Amino acid sequence: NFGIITGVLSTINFALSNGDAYLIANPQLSARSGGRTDFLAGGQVPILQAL
Amino acid sequence: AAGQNVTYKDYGIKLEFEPRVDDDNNVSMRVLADVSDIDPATSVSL
Repeated sequence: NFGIITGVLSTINFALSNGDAYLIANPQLSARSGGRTDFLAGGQVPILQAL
Repeated sequence: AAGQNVTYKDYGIKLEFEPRVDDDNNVSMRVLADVSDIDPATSVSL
């Protein structure tokens, strides 16, 4: 018995995409000479960590 | 350790004041102001 059974398959792609993102952040602070100031505008998330 | 104890976390409006006053009524202070609300988006069910 001598023969062959074969073929091909194919796919077509025409995907096209763009993306833009902009941001400005303008925090401001006041502190005295020799002091320290901390500022946070945002949030806190819970993290499950332990010894 | 491990992988219980239950503690409590404060939220809301929190304010801490520590003043000091001069002879000319100048005020030197440390002030903490905190405003924190609960967010459903980042809460975890466990």
